[PDB]
Amino acid sequence: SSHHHHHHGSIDFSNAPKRLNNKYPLSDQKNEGGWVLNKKASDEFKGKKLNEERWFPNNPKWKGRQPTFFAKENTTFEDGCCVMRTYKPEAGSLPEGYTHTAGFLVSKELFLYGYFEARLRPNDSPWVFGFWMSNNERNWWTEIDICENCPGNPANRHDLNSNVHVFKAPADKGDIKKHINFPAKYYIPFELQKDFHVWGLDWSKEYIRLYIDGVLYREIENKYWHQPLRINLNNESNKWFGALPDDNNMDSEYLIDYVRVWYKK
Ligand SMILES: [Ca+2]
Repeated sequence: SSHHHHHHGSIDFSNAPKRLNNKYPLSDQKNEGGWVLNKKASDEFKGKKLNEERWFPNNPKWKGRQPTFFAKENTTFEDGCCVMRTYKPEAGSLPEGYTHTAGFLVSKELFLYGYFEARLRPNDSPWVFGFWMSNNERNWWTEIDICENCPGNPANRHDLNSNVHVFKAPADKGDIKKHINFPAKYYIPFELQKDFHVWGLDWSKEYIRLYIDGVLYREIENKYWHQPLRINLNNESNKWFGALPDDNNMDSEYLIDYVRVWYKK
């Protein structure tokens, strides 16, 4: 697989949609899609505390990819953002194989189709930042990686990654016995970590459509992704991105301004 090197194309932002309102998707500000805001699941992240009726404060099903262990204390709320930090606790404090901590939130709600959007300021540190959706339930396990990137590794500053996975699917839902995925990366003309950007997903029975700052950059025929999914926000380690801890570069912040969810009227 060539996706460590291959930019399929570049993404042009000269005609990118202007922000007109905070009521509809950035890629559809005039609401041609007939969207309705999901007020249960959407979060503007105001205040100083997690809404723990809406979110789990860590990941109950995954401790983390070594060497980074998900912890509740790494996620705080400041100036209208969820803020995720990375720490190195004292030696011996974490379970075997783990040396650093990162934050993780999982939605208590499950979703099937709709528009999903998050405004994100990446951490400038060698941890992947993630806004993605997944579910592992009754031997059906699928995942949509709206945003899985690590510009905090300077070699990756101009990459925009995307992927979708089927880890397993029963006979009547795709019949997948071996993990399959479909990664694709694109060139972006700015360094991803410098500013907030808006990731969008228009997920329908027919297509997965992915948007960056309102610009469509990938379309996927929706063959397999018909399973309800939870929303995940987190930092993690991943050797593939060169996303391994750096004790001299771990003081950055992953900022989530909002998560917005819409359904069809
Ligand atoms: Ca906010």
